[PDB]
Amino acid sequence: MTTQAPTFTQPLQSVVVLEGSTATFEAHISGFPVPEVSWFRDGQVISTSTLPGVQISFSDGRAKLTIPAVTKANSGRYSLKATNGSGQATSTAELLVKAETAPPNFVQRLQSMTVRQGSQVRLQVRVTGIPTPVVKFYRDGAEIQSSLDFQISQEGDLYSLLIAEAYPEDSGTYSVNATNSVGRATSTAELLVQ
Repeated sequence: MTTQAPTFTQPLQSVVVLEGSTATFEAHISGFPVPEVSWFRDGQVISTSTLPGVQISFSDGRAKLTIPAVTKANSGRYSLKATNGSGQATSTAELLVKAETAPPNFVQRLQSMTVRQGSQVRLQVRVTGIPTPVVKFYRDGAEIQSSLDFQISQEGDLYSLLIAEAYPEDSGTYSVNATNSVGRATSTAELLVQ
């Protein structure tokens, strides 16, 4: 058939993607012989090293560039160049990444418990959210103060309140408050010591 310079039968479409979501640029390229295809970002070629995790493919005249977990550092101008003996074509689009947010959420909540005097007690919670939540523990509404008796500890999203030796004076309503720019969540439990 006829030799033909590269042409985009379907151009790249600019896209606004949510952080962490998958982003996909796709285009349909025609031409004969089949053109050589190459992707670029701000005037520089894209590859698995330039943009790790990037999946690039070109089959059945369909060129696709997929970024699994999109980051804010990926937005910008992306372009696709197609070339053969008859000429060269380029299609450029912009990637806009929208900041992701989630209110504080208790994956693991506080649980009420009744124990006998002198028992070692641990109250835990696991909290998630974006931005990272600020977590504080309360006993009957007053912020718990760290000591050998009451111990607040954190490891990632897991917060714990350890009462090494629980006595009747420690009974009460225990709660945890978690906040971030998009919301506030609270968890409450009853601790009873005989």
